[PDB]
Amino acid sequence: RKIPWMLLSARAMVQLGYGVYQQRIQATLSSHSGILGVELACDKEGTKTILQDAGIPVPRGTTIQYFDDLEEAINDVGGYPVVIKPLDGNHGRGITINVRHWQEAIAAYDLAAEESKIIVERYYEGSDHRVLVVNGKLVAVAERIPAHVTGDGSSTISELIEKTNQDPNRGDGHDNILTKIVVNKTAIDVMERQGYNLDSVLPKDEVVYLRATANLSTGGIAIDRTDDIHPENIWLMERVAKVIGLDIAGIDVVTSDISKPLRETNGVIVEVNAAPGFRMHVAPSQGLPRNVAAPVLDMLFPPGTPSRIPILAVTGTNGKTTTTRLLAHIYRQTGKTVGYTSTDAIYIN
Amino acid sequence: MKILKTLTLRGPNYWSIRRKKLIVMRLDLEDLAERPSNSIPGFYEGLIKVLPSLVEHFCSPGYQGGFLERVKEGTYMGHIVEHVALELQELVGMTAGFGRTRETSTPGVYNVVYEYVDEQAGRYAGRAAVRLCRSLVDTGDYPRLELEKDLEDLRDLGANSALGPSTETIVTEAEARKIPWMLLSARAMVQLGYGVYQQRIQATLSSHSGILGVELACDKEGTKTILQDAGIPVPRGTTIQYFDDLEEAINDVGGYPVVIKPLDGNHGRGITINVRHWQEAIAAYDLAAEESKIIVERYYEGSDHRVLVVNGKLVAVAERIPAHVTGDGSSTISELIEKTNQDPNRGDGHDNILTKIVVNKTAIDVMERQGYNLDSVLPKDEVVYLRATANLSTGGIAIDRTDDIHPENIWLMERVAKVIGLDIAGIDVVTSDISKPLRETNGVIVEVNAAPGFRMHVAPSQGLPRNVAAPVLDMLFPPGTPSRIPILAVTGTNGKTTTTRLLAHIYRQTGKTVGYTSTDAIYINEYCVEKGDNTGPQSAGVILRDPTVEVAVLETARGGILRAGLAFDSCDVGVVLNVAADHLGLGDIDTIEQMAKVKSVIAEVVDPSGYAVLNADDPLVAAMADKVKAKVAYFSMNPDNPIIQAHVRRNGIAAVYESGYLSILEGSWTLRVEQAKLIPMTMGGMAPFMIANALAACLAAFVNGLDVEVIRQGVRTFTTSAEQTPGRMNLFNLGQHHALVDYAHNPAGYRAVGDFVKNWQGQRFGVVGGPGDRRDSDLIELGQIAAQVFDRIIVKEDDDKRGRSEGETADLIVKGILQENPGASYEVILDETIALNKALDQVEEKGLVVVFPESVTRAIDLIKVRNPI
Amino acid sequence: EYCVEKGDNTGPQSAGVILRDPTVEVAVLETARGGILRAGLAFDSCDVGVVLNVAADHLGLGDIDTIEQMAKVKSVIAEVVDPSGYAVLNADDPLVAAMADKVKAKVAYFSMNPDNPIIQAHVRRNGIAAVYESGYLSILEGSWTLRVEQAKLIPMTMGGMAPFMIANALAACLAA
Amino acid sequence: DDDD
Amino acid sequence: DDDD
Amino acid sequence: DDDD
Ligand SMILES: Nc1ncnc2c1ncn2[C@@H]1O[C@H](COP(=O)(O)OP(=O)(O)OP(=O)(O)O)[C@@H](O)[C@H]1O
Ligand SMILES: Nc1ncnc2c1ncn2[C@@H]1O[C@H](COP(=O)(O)OP(=O)(O)OP(=O)(O)O)[C@@H](O)[C@H]1O
Ligand SMILES: Nc1ncnc2c1ncn2[C@@H]1O[C@H](COP(=O)(O)OP(=O)(O)OP(=O)(O)O)[C@@H](O)[C@H]1O
Ligand SMILES: Nc1ncnc2c1ncn2[C@@H]1O[C@H](COP(=O)(O)OP(=O)(O)OP(=O)(O)O)[C@@H](O)[C@H]1O
Ligand SMILES: [Mg+2]
Ligand SMILES: [Mg+2]
Ligand SMILES: [Mg+2]
Ligand SMILES: [Mg+2]
Ligand SMILES: [Mg+2]
Ligand SMILES: [Mg+2]
Ligand SMILES: [Mg+2]
Ligand SMILES: [Zn+2]
Repeated sequence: RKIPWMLLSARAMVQLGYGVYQQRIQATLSSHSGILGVELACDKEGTKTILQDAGIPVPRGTTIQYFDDLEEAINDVGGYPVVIKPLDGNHGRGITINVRHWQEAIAAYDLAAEESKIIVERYYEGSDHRVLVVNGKLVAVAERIPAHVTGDGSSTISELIEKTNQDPNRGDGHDNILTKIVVNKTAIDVMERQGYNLDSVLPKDEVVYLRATANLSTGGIAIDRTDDIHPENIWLMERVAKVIGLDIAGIDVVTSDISKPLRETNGVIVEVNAAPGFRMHVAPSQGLPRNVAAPVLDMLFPPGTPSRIPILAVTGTNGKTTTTRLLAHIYRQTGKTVGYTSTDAIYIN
Repeated sequence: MKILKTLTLRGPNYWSIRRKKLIVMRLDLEDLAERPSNSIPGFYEGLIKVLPSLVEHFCSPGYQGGFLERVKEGTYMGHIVEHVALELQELVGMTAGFGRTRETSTPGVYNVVYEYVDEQAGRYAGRAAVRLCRSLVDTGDYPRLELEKDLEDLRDLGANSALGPSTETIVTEAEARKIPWMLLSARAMVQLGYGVYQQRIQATLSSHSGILGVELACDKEGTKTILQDAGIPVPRGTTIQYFDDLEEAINDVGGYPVVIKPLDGNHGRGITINVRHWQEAIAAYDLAAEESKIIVERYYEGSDHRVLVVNGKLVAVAERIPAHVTGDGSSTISELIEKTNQDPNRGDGHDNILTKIVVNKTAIDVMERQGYNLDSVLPKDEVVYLRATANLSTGGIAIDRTDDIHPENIWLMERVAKVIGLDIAGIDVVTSDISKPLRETNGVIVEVNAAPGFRMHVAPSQGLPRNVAAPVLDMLFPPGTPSRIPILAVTGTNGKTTTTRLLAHIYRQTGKTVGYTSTDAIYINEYCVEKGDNTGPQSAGVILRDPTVEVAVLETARGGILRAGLAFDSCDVGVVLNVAADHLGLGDIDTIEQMAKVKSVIAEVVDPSGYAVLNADDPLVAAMADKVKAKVAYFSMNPDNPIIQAHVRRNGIAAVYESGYLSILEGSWTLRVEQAKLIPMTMGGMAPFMIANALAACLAAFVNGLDVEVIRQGVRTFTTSAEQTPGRMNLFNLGQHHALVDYAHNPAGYRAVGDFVKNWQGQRFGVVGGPGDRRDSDLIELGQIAAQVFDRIIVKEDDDKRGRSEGETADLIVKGILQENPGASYEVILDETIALNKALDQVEEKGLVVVFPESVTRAIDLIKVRNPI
Repeated sequence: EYCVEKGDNTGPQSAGVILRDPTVEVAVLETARGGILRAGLAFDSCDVGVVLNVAADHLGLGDIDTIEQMAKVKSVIAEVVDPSGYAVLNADDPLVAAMADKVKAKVAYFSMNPDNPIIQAHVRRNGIAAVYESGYLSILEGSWTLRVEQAKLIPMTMGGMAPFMIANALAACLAA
Repeated sequence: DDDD
Repeated sequence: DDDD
Repeated sequence: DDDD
């Protein structure tokens, strides 16, 4: 689009445009991102309160200050299919997704208990969808699925992992579309809960997950679903971004069918994210790539506006300084701020 | 004395339009109702000695000796606890003076109404007033310690809810400019304005403060780098990762007069300002070393100045000086501190201009460096500092220097704020003379601060106070722009929901986002937000806080007004449709004249630039015109109504039904909108009550500026079909027979439906419904109505609920219907589901049957058994 | 700064030259009793009406014999100010301050004495006033004080030694 | 609305 | 941490 | 802490 850019000396920032038309970015945050919106979005309890007061569907759940009160908390939620999270963040760690028994709840507690002080949310069924909203308007939707293998013939899990980890689209990271599946103690733990281990042969079309959550960096996949989203769901997502106060936002939605209204599929909005990444939308494993940046530059530099200021460059063997001062004096008579440089000094007005 | 019920009102209400903050207590004088003060030995002296301050209260006589005189006279206790609740709040500094009493229910139960400042403190004072008064009508006194502990609880309750001073400053100016404000449920935020024009603040940060600017400003090394690359003067200096490298660092700076700071922040702590020797540098290091990892900056001479910039423009400048004493005669330092710490302008904090000077080990340490201690006598005019840095909270001073700043220095400060990227910013400058350019005095810019405080500028110790908030509100709400969205409030006994949906439909034809609330749900542009009875102030707040809404249309019920007041303070259009005797006896409203005072609240909150829309065919509603401060418009079903004629002759606006048309009379001109027969909500022109609602909606849209063509489009396409408005005129065509499902409650709805039936262009008129057992003794009246309309009247009132006994309700209907007209085949059948509404072929071809079911959900499921078209 | 006509140009015939002029954006008109008594005002309503003082000059002319009558002639300006506008009154003048009860418009006051009871009662109700205080010409708006300038630095005032020039400067600043 |  |  |  012919917009000039520069790196700045501090905090890894980038400047776009010249003079009075300049904008700044830092990764996925910009000069239009407010602090109150960004801080509210990082407060999980604050975010939930604000959204449910607006009539937006969110998970049912409570808080415990690390007391052994789970046996009671489960009663407010309505039963054992619950989710236990650390009471603060430390990346995507310390989370148990589907507790069904008391003993499981205890184990989940001890792990959640490692972080600073929701613990028992109701568990909802469905897939994990990421929705990207840029200026109060929807840009992209992607469905995310965790690393897995399936009953692709009567083979064992260890054989299936080696079979699919040879795919030419997998390797390293940001080098290719997908990464490698790695078996570690956490893959074993996820499989044990499903009744499987590495030497087991899967039934035709059985799916076994090797990870608790979806992420392209851990070997999962992302499917473009941008054109399959229902008009009412589009309206709701845009309203969520405006209620929180974010310009660029990622919204985490759990639903069984993105093509039906969330009230009919009993879906919920799980989280709002300031400064979301773009990889799953610009490099999906299935579907068509989307130009995510174009809507960002359109809000920073709206159509019809300049990104540059006039530049008058003067050269030659003799007479440059005199010509430069006169020309700056003439532009100054129009009432504008004129900056100039010469061999004597740098001046502004 | 027992408290039966407590209500907290927050907005214009029944008791007062202006007194928005009220507590209504329902008090049961189990005792005392029969003992009017003089029948309670000792209840005069005990009251005045416990609360000697109950003197200034005038009560009803109008002068300073007014109350108390009334205690000597036979005044009942319910009027006394009211003057105690107000006084207990006054004793702790919360000012409240309004209050009233009324007797209700059975004798002895009173409504005690009083003003509050803080909500929890208000309720507390009420309960405390009852305990104090009860002990004094039992014994002759009240323990002093039981009064002091209650006053202590009120002081804490009113402290915990306080806004900080920077928010108080913005809020006060916002009120002066008529900008509405609300507290939000999260992170101590405040919302300013409504709908699409809302802004948010948190102390000194706002909706326009960017994150990159705020984070850069908190990074001292990042800030310094960015500014020196722009040609802005900053201190010379370096960094050490807590190695004993000071002996070398001092060489890059250029000599020993250096400053050693902790390498990170922990408030204003761990800083040595003027190091001159190596041993001092070592001590400074060990202290700086306590925090996380500039250490050796050059030290510059001058005073500490604070500059406030708000939108790339300078607002205020103040000079700050640390706590000190001087050689004010040949006295010692300890004597001088006691002399000046007695100044009437010093004490506590945010209570007065200055605070107290405190001698502590840190004052001693600062004095030792100057060669002094507490017993030393100062030379004339010598100044000794007791603190290393300036701060009003530690006993320093602030001097306004706003008009003394040089034009070049003004330019530089504004450039600094823009380079960093802050809207509201404080800049810390060290200079010997703010009236000369910084390059000539060799001054520097030391720091930039996001979210600066305002105390030193709004309450300086020397010079003139500045209105700092005004420049903040000007950037958030630029001159010429609105802070509010249009509000159309609809009330009256019957017809509110229908009028509300039509009016919202008309505004929607302009392409705007329209939000509305009704008794069925909360909607925005045809999407449902919440379901259920959503009238009342809690729902109104959902629409007003919504960032996408451009127009708000709100139906307003008496339940919400009587329980908690109105949610919006003022509106553009207030529509009052009718006053009728429904809901009497509830909420302490027993008469029709009282019900009219509840409905008039809407008319009285319309902004003077707006309109009240009144029904000229209703004697209680038309009369409200003399209370209204706003313009008045009228509607009627009779063009010859004398009110309408007198009004248009003075160039007013009215809407009338004439010649088959709905039209607007504006001065001498008549504007026809449409024909009644062509507007689908009106049943072919045969339902007068639907015409009246259409007139009210058209007039409200017109007086608020919509064009006539827009109004025509809206009425022509509006529907009230089955499954959109269940129970509200659902007419079904079922073979050579029609039947109507509706849901009348008070008798006016039985009459309104009966008029539709009278106009039915067919054969027999039958009725297959009636009232439940929740009604007052109006069964005969309802029976009399049916007898005047229908020729097939079958009595059904022995239903599934049977709230009272069995079939007596049906027998009372029979007495009524046979009194008025014993000629309509008056069968009593009682089975309303498989008989009354099933044998419909008893009705002649194309006759009409009207259903007034207990439940419309069943009635519309049952009517369908005949296969409707 | 260009002269259109010379001579005594007060009165409704001159006001009409300015109001009919296609280039004028702001009109400032001095209004005399001669013009009002002879033919009425030229404009019907205005945004700001300033009344500086009432004194016993021109008595016996135009059938106005008393000071109470002269006050009724001057009050015509205050009474034609549009309700959305302002009347600017002299709080140090007993006949002028009294006009405030006829005015349908908002009222602002000016004085040479900051302690004038009228000014104090008025700012306590969040009104606007201009006063001379501490060597400064300043505006009192509610609880805030706005200083405009020092009397000694304003050339029309003879070094601060001409009180009548200060009073005129206050009236012009408040109207603006 | 005037006072007690 | 809010009135700097 | 910047590509959420
Ligand atoms: N109540 C719930 N019911 C069903 N699934 C849930 C529920 N809550 C969270 N999840 C799922 O579990 C995962 C947990 O995401 P979470 O909200 O806790 O953010 P996080 O784990 O702290 O950080 P990260 O996104 O990087 O993993 C998501 O993939 C989400 O789909
Ligand atoms: N065409 C010319 N225009 C102006 N000055 C000229 C010209 N030719 C020769 N001169 C002479 O040489 C001097 C050049 O000064 P000037 O500053 O204007 O040129 P300059 O390009 O800025 O030199 P520098 O490279 O040091 O900046 C003048 O003072 C003048 O005496
Ligand atoms: N190089 C310097 N030369 C002279 N004085 C300085 C220098 N640097 C800082 N000061 C002064 O010392 C004080 C230290 O302020 P500082 O920049 O370190 O913010 P802070 O102490 O961390 O937080 P706070 O403002 O709340 O005290 C200021 O009052 C400033 O006037
Ligand atoms: N003036 C009127 N306008 C409309 N309906 C009326 C009127 N008078 C009586 N009725 C009858 O009573 C019913 C009132 O329904 P409606 O919902 O419109 O009033 P409402 O005020 O919303 O009642 P609610 O307090 O339950 O909300 C109508 O279906 C109709 O049969
Ligand atoms: Mg997430
Ligand atoms: Mg050269
Ligand atoms: Mg040169
Ligand atoms: Mg009373
Ligand atoms: Mg500082
Ligand atoms: Mg009702
Ligand atoms: Mg209703
Ligand atoms: Zn009283």
